[PDB]
Amino acid sequence: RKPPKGMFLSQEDVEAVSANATAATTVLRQLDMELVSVKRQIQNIKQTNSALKEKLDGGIEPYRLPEVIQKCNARWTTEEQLLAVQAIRKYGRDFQAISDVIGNKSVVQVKNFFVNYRRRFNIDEVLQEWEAE
Amino acid sequence: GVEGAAFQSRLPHDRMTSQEAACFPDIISGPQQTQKVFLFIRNRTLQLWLDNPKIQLTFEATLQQLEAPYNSDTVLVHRVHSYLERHGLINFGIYKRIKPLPTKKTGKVIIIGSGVSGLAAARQLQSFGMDVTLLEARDRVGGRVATFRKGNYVADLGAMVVTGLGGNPMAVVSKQVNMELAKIKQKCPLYEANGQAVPKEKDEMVEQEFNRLLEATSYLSHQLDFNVLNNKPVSLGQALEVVIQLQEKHVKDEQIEHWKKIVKTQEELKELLNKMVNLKEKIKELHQQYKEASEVKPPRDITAEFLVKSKHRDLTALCKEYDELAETQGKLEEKLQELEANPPSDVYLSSRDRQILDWHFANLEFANATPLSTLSLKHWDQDDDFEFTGSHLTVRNGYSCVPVALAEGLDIKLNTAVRQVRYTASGCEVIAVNTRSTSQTFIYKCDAVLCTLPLGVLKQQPPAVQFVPPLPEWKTSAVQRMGFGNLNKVVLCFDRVFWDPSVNLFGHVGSTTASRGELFLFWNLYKAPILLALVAGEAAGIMENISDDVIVGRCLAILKGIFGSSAVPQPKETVVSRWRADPWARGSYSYVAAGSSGNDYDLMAQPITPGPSIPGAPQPIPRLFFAGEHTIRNYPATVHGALLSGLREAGRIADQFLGAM
Ligand SMILES: Cc1cc2c(cc1C)N1C=C[C@@H](c3ccccc3)[C@]13C(=O)NC(=O)N=C3N2C[C@H](O)[C@H](O)[C@H](O)COP(=O)(O)OP(=O)(O)OC[C@H]1O[C@@H](n2cnc3c(N)ncnc32)[C@H](O)[C@@H]1O
Ligand SMILES: O=C(OCC1CCNCC1)N1CCC(F)(CN[C@@H]2C[C@H]2c2ccccc2)CC1
Ligand SMILES: [Cl-]
Ligand SMILES: [Cl-]
Repeated sequence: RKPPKGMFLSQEDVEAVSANATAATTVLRQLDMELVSVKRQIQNIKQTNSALKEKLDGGIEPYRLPEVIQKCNARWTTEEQLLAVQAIRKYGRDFQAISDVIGNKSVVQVKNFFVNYRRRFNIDEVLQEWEAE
Repeated sequence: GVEGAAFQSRLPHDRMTSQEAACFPDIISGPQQTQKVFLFIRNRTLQLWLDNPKIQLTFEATLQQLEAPYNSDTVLVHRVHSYLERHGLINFGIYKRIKPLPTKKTGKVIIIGSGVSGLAAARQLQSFGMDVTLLEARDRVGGRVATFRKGNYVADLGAMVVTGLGGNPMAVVSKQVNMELAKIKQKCPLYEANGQAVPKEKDEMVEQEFNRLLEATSYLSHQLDFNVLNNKPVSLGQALEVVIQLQEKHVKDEQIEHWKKIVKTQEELKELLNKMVNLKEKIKELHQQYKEASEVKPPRDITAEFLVKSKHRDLTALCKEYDELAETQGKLEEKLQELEANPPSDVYLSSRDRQILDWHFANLEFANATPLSTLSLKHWDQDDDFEFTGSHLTVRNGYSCVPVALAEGLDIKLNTAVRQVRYTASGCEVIAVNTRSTSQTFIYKCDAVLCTLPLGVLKQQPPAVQFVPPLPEWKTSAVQRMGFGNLNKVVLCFDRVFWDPSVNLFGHVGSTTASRGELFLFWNLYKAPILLALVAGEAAGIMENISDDVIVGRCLAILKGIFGSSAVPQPKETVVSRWRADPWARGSYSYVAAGSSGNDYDLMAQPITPGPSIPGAPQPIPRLFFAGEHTIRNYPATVHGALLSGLREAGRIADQFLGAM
């Protein structure tokens, strides 16, 4: 038939437990030892880990900045135009950032601008700057 | 119907046997129609015998109750009835005869031993009208069917069990004798060293494992072919150890790969606590830098306005990242307490279980009368396809009742130890002696010897019995190869019943493996207050040296712990078996030793044919025949087996010395 359920007996395993007089209690202690090793390796990486949890005690709560909820306008103020260029200068094409930076332009408007002005703000020349980084 | 008598005579109702093909070759070689006629006639004649086996079934009586077109061919009905009669399928055991015994006898047979094998053959031969004389060394019949008797005390030191009546010859014998059969109540509570019962919980979940460990060996044997190990044949015991070890090995192997699957996790948590610390770092910086840059009170030029807004974004970015990494820190830290909460099995078997498993093994060593270290892994259970159906029973009034019944009216010389068996072209002489004055010598001349000497005796070195000429290598090699085991009994008689009287049997669990057999199991199944303690396993061997008293000691001790020191009297009288030391047994019964097979049981039954007296003379008749539990492949080491082995040789001897039927 097939080995009663749960009972385990590989071809290979039987060779191993017979092929000398006490290959029996070699293979058994081998594991008894190679076990307590892995248990001691856990103790390290559990204590190594409870230090790094000490070092995070605080979360980031003192360091978080209120959420400014802003009215995604279509007025390009000269103030906003400059913010934009400087963001392009430092973000490349991450239009998501460049929106978050200005704080009143949807990624649409940022991509709009990105071509409408484009030659007026030498945006090619500016983006080739974000290359040298 | 009739079909049931075929099953009860151990025959297939729908097919002709090899035995039948040999005797009815015309029928079996020819038309399918006549086969079915034959088979009905056989099945019916059996049914007839069986439905009342206390009176001889004549050829006449058979033809009477037969139908047409079956009572058509009366030569065929005759041939069939005579075949069944010869081969001991009808008119066997203790029937009232109709036609009294042949006036004048034909042929002389000496039967060695009045065991059940012996007595069964004797009755057959005598009823076929031969001069039969049994030579028994003991002062009694029965051999390994012994009973103890004294007042109403009654306890088998020998066989005690009938293996259930579905195809059991003893079915018929029991109808022919005052044989009080009582089914065995299968409840058997265990009781560890101290005395405490075994919680039902456990008892089940070990026996479960025991059964599983066996199936395991059968797998290891058949599927993986694990049957030789560096030239020696593989023991069942060896296989059992190998399986158990591989079960300890897995238990560990699993633990290993669980704790291993923790570090994979606990060391992913580390690779993250790092990113999360080198971000509390990067975020510290960024906040300062934003604070410092928001210092610059407005109005400010657009570079300093950008630097503020730039940093603000940059820092809410890294505050996102750290929230998605303490997302992760949450899940991983649960996944860890999951693995911490359900760890695979600690051990394979508690040393308290390994002890209860040892009793389930002791029970197997009792059944087989040998250390499991000796049983053939491949063949230990070759008889298994032939077990009768029905619950096992016990003889309430002593099994002895059966041998004695059979012995009535036979020429039995008791206290006659056979010393030499000589067989030649021309006949045989058996030289025996009186057991009491050894020097008083007897000589029996006969056409045939039937040897029911026990395998133990056949094995004695140096020989108890000398064969002249000597048994051929093929026979002697079989005798060395087969196992003859051992198994003693302690008969404890008491003034009154201090045990559960609805309980047939209850185990004791030995401290260590090495003593698993030692009074491991107690039987109350006699009418008077009597307990039977088995010694099985390596123990049976050693207990024979230790003295009657010590044994009855270890024995009472064990009972006190289980029934309280108050209620355990000194025993009225005690007996201890010592079967290995009994020289008319040299042990208890046969086993399939590693490096044996069933085929050896067959060699043991093969009769010996002497060489010719004058060179260049015709091939003689065989002279030396063998029966007993060691000779019957399909029903070894039992009474029914012996019983059958006897019936068999009688037919083979009749066929030779009286011409076939
Ligand atoms: C010893 C013993 C046997 C158990 C037995 C317990 C014990 C303690 N039982 C234990 C469990 C049981 C069992 C159940 C199912 C399967 C296996 C086992 C049981 C039992 O409970 N149920 C069962 O059916 N068989 C049992 N058996 C097996 C049967 O008893 C035997 O196979 C059966 O009785 C054999 O009868 P037989 O083959 O004729 O051998 P035996 O020794 O009786 O007769 C030979 C004669 O030779 C005589 N003899 C010797 N040497 C000489 C000489 N040198 N010159 C002259 N004469 C000589 C000898 O004294 C004896 O009278
Ligand atoms: O009911 C019984 O009580 C024992 C009980 C078993 C259940 N639990 C509580 C104890 N018995 C005992 C003898 C038996 F186990 C069968 N014996 C072996 C198959 C024979 C065999 C094989 C190979 C070579 C020789 C002989 C059946 C009847
Ligand atoms: Cl033949
Ligand atoms: Cl041996």
